[PDB]
Amino acid sequence: AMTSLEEITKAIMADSQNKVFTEKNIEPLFAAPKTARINIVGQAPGIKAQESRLYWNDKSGDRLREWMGVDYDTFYHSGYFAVIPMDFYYPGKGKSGDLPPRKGFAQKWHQPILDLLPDIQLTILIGNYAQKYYLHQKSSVKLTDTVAHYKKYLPDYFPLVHPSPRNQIWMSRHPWFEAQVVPDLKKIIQQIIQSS
Repeated sequence: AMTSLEEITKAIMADSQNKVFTEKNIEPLFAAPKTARINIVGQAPGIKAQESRLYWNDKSGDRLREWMGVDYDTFYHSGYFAVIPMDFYYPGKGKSGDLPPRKGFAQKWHQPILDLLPDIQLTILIGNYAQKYYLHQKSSVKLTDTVAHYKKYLPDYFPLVHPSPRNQIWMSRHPWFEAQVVPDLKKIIQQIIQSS
């Protein structure tokens, strides 16, 4: 049934939810190498990732790799990273940036994909949509609170804020993120990459 990545991809494409995308030759975008040990869950691709078929290949991603303590080559080519965001399609242009990931999309497709990733040791939850879903939180739970007590969700999950330029002021107001949280992220990732 839903037991290979190709079968899952075909099912996503066939879902009437995605008919506009399928009729424009836009496939769902997700990175699920069977060797993956770390799953990064963010929001959704923008138009540029929709075209490149790569996540994080931008300044935001450069900052995230710096946080994680991995270089560009290791991130894209080690085979240890999965990227399975809350929507696999670009949701469209809103007033400030992209519109949000579509409600109900992860509920459909994430688990069958994760069932084909047996080596995942850590799932990194970037931003509100990813955290509220995987941590089963009401929308009124505060992002800053979740990240400040990140150890609550370990070993399975590590919540982060987005490595966006707009968050630079947030980081200045919360130096404990760069001082304590990010160093522990690096430590945990190194143990996982060196593991087995």
